[PDB]
Formats: sequence, structure tokens, C-alpha cells
Amino acid sequence: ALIENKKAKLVLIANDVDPIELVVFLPALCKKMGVPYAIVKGKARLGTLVNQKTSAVA
Amino acid sequence: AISKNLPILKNHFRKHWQERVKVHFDQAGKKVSRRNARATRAAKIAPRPLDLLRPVVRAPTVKYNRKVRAGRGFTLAEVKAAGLTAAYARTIGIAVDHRRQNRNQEIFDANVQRLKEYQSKIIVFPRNGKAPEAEQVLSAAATFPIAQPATDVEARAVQDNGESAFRTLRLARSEKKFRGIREKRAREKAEAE
Amino acid sequence: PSRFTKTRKHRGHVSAGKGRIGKHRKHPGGRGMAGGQHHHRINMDKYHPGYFGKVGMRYFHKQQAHFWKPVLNLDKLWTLIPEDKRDQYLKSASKETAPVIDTLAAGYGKILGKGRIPNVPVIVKARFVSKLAEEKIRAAGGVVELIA
Amino acid sequence: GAYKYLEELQRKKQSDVLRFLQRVRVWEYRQKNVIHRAARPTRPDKARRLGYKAKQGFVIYRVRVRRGNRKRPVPKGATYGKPTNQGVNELKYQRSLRATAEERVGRRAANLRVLNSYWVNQDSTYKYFEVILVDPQHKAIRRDARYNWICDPVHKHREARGLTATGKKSRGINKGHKFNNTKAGRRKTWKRQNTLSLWRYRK
Amino acid sequence: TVKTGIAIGLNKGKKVTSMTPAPKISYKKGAASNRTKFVRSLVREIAGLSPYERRLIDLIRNSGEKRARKVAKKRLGSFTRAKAKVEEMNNIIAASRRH
Amino acid sequence: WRKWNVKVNHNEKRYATASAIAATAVASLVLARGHRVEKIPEIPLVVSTDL
RNA sequence: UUGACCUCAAAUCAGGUAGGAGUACCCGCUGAACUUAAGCAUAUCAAUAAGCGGAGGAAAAGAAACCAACCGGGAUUGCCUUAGUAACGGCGAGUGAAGCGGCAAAAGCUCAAAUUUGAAAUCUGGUACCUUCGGUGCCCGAGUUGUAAUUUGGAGAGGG
RNA sequence: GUUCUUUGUAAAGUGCCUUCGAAGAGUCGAGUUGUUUGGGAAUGCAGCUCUAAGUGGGUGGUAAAUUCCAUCUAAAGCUAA
Repeated sequence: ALIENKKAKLVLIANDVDPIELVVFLPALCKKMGVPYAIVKGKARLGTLVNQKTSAVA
Repeated sequence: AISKNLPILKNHFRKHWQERVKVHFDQAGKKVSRRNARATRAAKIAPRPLDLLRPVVRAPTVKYNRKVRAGRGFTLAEVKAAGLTAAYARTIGIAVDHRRQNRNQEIFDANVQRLKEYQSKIIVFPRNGKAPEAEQVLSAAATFPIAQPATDVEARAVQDNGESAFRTLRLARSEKKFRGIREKRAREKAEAE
Repeated sequence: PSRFTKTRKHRGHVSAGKGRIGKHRKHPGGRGMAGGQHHHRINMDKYHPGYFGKVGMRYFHKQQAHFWKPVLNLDKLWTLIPEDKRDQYLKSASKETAPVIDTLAAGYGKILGKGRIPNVPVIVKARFVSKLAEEKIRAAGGVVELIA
Repeated sequence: GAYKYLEELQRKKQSDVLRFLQRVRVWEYRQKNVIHRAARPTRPDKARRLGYKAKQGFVIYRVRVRRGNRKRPVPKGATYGKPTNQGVNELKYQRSLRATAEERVGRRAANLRVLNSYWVNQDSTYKYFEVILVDPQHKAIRRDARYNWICDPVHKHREARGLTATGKKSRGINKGHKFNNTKAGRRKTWKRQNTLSLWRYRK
Repeated sequence: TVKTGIAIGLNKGKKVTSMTPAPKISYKKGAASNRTKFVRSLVREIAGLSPYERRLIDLIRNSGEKRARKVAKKRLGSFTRAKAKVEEMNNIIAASRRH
Repeated sequence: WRKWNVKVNHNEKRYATASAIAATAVASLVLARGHRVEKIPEIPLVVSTDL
């Protein structure tokens, strides 16, 4: 929703989603709207940034 | 097998029909049980008449379009027309039909005045008030009978025009029948340049 | 009741009214409708001509309400008018007062000209009418009003 | 908003992107038991559409079932009757393949109550389904009147009796004319239509 | 819907003062929308076209339009889906040809 | 399934009830039934409503 | 090196639950043949008996991806009726519904798909106390691959 | 019917204007086979193969092409008598 409303300026994406379909569009939304994204290694490291176990996005 | 001068008969008894045989020997027994549960509910809901105000509705299927009959619910246009909300009307013994739609004003206003007459003749009691006893009656359908609308006046003039009203029926069917070819012939005739 | 049937009178008599040579048996000629185009032909032909074959065309999903058109004959046309409310109309062939007979309210879809109405003018409201029916009403002085 | 992209791609099964996903996924399923726990719904837009919630007490199980006809279990094709009952091979099993896939989990996880199920993958041999379970014994479902109905004892083994979406379809339970012979149940119609009624004052 | 007042004919029936009641919202359930059009757009972009979908562009380019539907008539279930599925592909051709 | 109850025309039940009502005022018939009405003043026997 | 995530295990780990019996009446699944056709093979018995799975006090069905073609009706169930009819059928033997009308009973509805993003607000479980079909304090966990709040097409949501 | 707590700086209903209004997929649907039906150029069901859509789709009991019209909202769910 943030990407659709142009309310994002940097997206962090985990590459380790076991179902990949949750994210295959995320690099695709970010370009067509114009948001820059970073596919970064690790949910467990995007997790502690959120104080969770996995986030798959940030 | 076949024999003296008798009609043919189709008697369907070649299955084990002897176990699926009902003889309601309970006809009188069920009747009394109905009349207890009819009153036992009437005590539990004491003031209310055991039924919802049902509307007046013109039947389908041209065989029966000629009479009018109780319907299922009050066609949200009706409950909003008489100035009341459906969620509350369902608490006032009004049956409301969320899926029926009004299409005839004479039928339409009949339900409005039916519902207006209902509002005058009912007494709604406060959730915290004294709630005085009000001598229930056991039927809204009895208190507001479904009366067939009056169609014509018993005396009128004679207006003869010579059309004989039979040629009208003969002409009509020829119009429903032959319309297609002369309307298709209309196109191909207009196709000339 | 059992005490009146001839079974009470067939006690003591061996065959019980079934014969000694015939010897009443289970189903000597086949059960049901066997032998129609076979040993029972003469019976079927003499009493049931038309029992085999087909005659016309089929019709799927029939409901008998499209052909619903109960008939009222022109002989009566008056049992619909109330009994005590009749005789003052038959004696007074008055114009601009003639009765309206709504056959549908009676339950009749068609009117046919069975015969000999009184010559008083009357207004009839009919879905359908017969040809000879319509002028016989009109020759009396009335008119038929098509209704739907 | 994520499910809306999940919904639409998951219907693009014959695109080069899912044909890779489809082909890879079927291999690991075939590499595991015929019926087993799935770690999570591989189709979250599908599971949650089918009543699933990511709450303690919803259970995931993947199933695979054998495909094709039902060969009649007669020794050497011996039917012992009339010619019309001589077929042995072209027999098609009126109950569906997911309907027979739910029953084995219900037998397996008997203390659970099946909610619904859906297709995940397939191959020539095995048709694949995920089955959504729910536990009436868990307090996170006993409360929350959204999901307290499944706790009622009339809802044991809903699939074996055929009360799921699989069975209600196989049983032909839908409104209108194309479902006359089975509208409230084919047997109940037959018994009602093949009963003769007699009153005290016989008509 | 103007009844003629007679049980037969073109507009058979008794004339009654109609009302034209309020629109039923469950008629545009299958009508497209803003969220619908956008997501449907991007899915086609990130998924591509099907093996049978590609054979649709291949045949429409080479040997004409009539048989494009005929192969679409069998490959799709109904014929009404075949005409639509062809026009979905002509839009792809127009989009690619512009670029 | 035997036929226990027998349906009787409504008009006949009304016919027969009127006959058995008209037969209550015949002392010849009432004596034939053995009702010991030899000492009754007259029939029909009507008493005041206070009964 | 250490700490996580995913996935998969183990335990006489804490708490549970399925089984078996009965099974007239219900929901499925499998499925005959005797018989009728004056033989008999499609047909009929019969979508039945036998066999298997699964419940309740009733079950099941149930609030239209319905019925109709009317001046439209309005969940489902059951009765009477439609009707031994439309239709099927070695068009033979035979089979065989439903809409319409009156009555019993009548009751409606809710989820998915929407950022709370100015704040995981949610839920299990553990422990102490208390007024225990439970409430409160505290603590891990589930939970961002979505648990609470908000709305269900008959609508409704964001603003004035 | 009697009484104690005020739940709540909360919730519901209601008129006019504006912008939207997401509504379910190995599913619908089609062919073929089998079985099933009263369902007829195919009533349901199931097997295989194919497998969509958004003024769309399902139905409208004679197959097909073209033009209209009516009525509902499936692939999700609860519910007494």
C-alpha cells in the first residue's frame, strides 16, 4: 500500500522467502512507481531490525 | 393378463413398496401437539401476536396473477418509505424482504399504508418502562385482512366502435407472428444503395 | 364386509368357483400388459386402438398454466351476477347503467357463444372471446372489453 | 494489499514463471510422505480465502492421491451378472479426488476438524492438495465466536459425511432445476418420492 | 415495458404505473475498477504469456485472422472466450508495435 | 394399512342427526328403545333453564 | 566465535483429543442378483438388499451464481395439490419429476478480497491472587508470509 | 417487581454533495469416457486432457452463428421450528 501511494523512499527486501511469489512483484512495483529498493540478505536480520523473527520487507 | 373391456391402469407397486407406506394415524395427535406449541410460544412472547406483519403481493404465473396474496417481506423501499429502519422494524413484527423490489405504485402504496396502519395500531413498550399489559391478539394477519383491490364500477355506459374486439385478437397475433419477416424484409429492402 | 362375499358360499365346494379342469393358476397369461402385439392382440385392437406407436411432437418442460383458459359459455353469463341483484337488470334494458361482468374475477379465460342471451345490454370484460360469441353479446346491445 | 498480487499470479499457472515454480515444488512433495504436515500454506491468498487464519490452532497438511479411474475390485474381471455390469476399467468414482484426500487426513489427525482444502500441484501419478485443519480442543478457537461453531459435536468428520465444499459439490447440493434429483439429498428425495401416504379418512 | 392492455400481442399484459426501482449494486460485480485494472496490468507484465498464448500471436501474424479464432475456438472452451482471448492478444501486438 | 375410518358425506351426517332428533319426540320410538317413559307427562321433555 | 531464522526431530516433556459399542430415523461411499418383460441380452427389481465410512436428538438442507416471463415471486423443510402428468422407454414391459396455488413453521445472516502505521492495539500458554463454566497483575511464545478494530453487495468506506 | 453499579468524554441509526466501492482459480467452462437422471443433440456426478474472465460470469430444459432481454453472484461459512 505504501508503494502504491508513493509513500516510500527506500525498500529493503529479503531474498530468502520460501514462497517466492510474496516478493516477485516487489521489485516490479518499486520501479513502475519509482521507488528504489534493496534486496538484502536475511529475514532473521530484517527481523531483529523489527524485533521479530522474519520481516521479508523493510 | 389383458382382458375384458377395461381402461389401462398404471399402478406403481413393483418395488418393495410395503415399507414406505405412511398412514398418519396421528392426524388427531399432531393437531393437539400443534395447539400446545402454538400456545406455549404465545405465552413466552406474551404481548406479541406470534407472527410478523406480512405484505400484500400480486402473484406470479399468469394463471394466478389475477389474485393478490400475502408475501414474505416488506421490500426495503417500503420500510424506508414509511420512515423506519430495517434493523428496528425487524424488532417490531415487520417482515422485511431484502431481495424483493417494488415495481408497481398501486401495489407500492398499499404496503406503505398497510405499514402506516400497523404503526398506529401497535404499542411499543420502553426497554425500561412500566410496560403495561395490553391484551394481546394472536394474529396480525387477522387484524389486517388481505383484501382484493376493487377493479370496476358495477354500472357503465355502452361504447360501441365497430371493432368487435375479436379482430383485435386476430390482428394482434398476426403482429407478433409476421413482425419478424417484414422487419427483416425491411432491412434487405433498405440495402438497395 | 366379509360375511356377504361369495367366499362364505364357496365353503364345502372343492374348486371354490374356479373350475376343475381350468385349475386356477398363478399368472397363466403373463403379468401386467404382456402380449399386446402378441397373444392379446384381438383384445387390444377391439378395445384399445392407438395403444402402440406415436402421433405427434414432444414438448419439454410443460407446465399447465400457459394453456390455462377456463371456459365460460354464453348460455349462462349470469351466474356471476348475484341472484337477488339480477332481476332488476333483466327487466330494465337501461343504457349507461349496464352491468360489467368481469369473467376473470369469476375465473374464466375465454367466452364462447353457446347461445340465447336475453336482449338486455351488458358489458363483459374478457381475456378472449369467440367470434359468434362477441356479436351475440353486441347484437343484444352490449360490448366486450378485452382485458389482461 | 499483498494478496491481490498473490491472487492474480497464482491463476497464471501456465506462465513460464510458475511452470518453473510448479515443476520445482512438485518434486519435493513427491520426495516426502504421501500425506504430511506442510510447514505453512504455500498459497496464503488461497488458504485464508478458505477460512484459514495465522493463529495458534489452525493446522496445515499436504496430501497427494493417486489419479485416474477406479478399477472394480473383482478377481480377474469376474462380475457374475448381466452384460451391462461387465465393465471393470472405465469406472469413475462419483466422489472427487480432493474429497478422498480430506478423509485420509481426518483419519490421520483425528482430533482435528477439516475446514476446506485446495490444489497445490500435480504430476502424472499424484494429485496434490493442501488441507486446512482446525482444533476445537484449542482455547484460541473455543472462544472467538467466529470459529466456535466448529467446536459443536455435530461437526465431527465433516468430509466423511460430505459437508465440505468437496462433498456438497459431489452430492450435487445446489439450488434450482438442474439439481432436482438431488436438491435436499438424492436418497431423501427418493424415499420421499417413493413413499405412499394414507390418511384416516382415505382420499 | 408499455403493456397494451390485452393478453396477447407484442407487449401483452395489463398496463400498470411502473416505478423503475433503485439500481441493484450486484450488477457491476463483474465490472472493472481502479485496483482491478492496475494489478491485472502488472501481473501480465511480470508473468508474460502462456505456451498456447504465444501460439495465438504466432498464427495471427502469419496466416490471418479467421483461423486465429478457430484454433482459439478449440483451445479455449467456449467460442465467446475465443473471440475475447484474440482481442486480448491484438492489444499486445499494438503495444509491442508502438515500442 | 387397513381402512379404519370411513368418510361420510357432510350432508348425510346432518340428515341423520335431524332424523335422530325428530325421533326423540316420538314416544312410540322411545318406548321401543325401552326408556321407561310411560309416566312422563309429555314429550319432548323441556325443563326450566335453572337445571 | 557467538547469537538468530528456516526446516526437521526427540522426550514416561504440560495439557488434551480419535478409536470401541450401539446404528430404528440421517449424510455419504460401494453395490447386486432373485424377479417382470409370458424367452431374453438394453430395460426392471433398484440408483434397492448385502458390504464400508460418518453424526444428532433429530440429522440433512437452508438464506439464491433461485424460481419465473407474471400486473412478477422471494431461505430451507414438511403436508395437500400439480400427476400417474411434461418427459423417458427393445416408444415394449414399464418408469416418472418440477414451477404454479392453500397450510404447518417461519429468522435470519457472515467471511475473503482495504495502511491502525500517530504506535500488535490482538491471541495461546505459564505463574501469584481473587468473587472460579472465570477476572486481574506479570512473563515467554504465536504473530508481520497478518493476529485485533472496520465493512459483505440488501451494501459500504474515506472526506464536506 | 426490589436494589446496587453508569457503564461512556464510547457505540448505533438518520438527510444532501463528492471520490471510490477490493467481491473467491487446476476454479468456471469445453471435449471424451463411464455411471446416473424423468432431462430429450448429453440432469447431476466423477475420470482424464484443455483450462479462461471482468459493463464479467452462471441460468433462462432442441444443437449452432448473430442481436437483445430477464434473474442471480459460484469456486468460502453459520443457523432454530
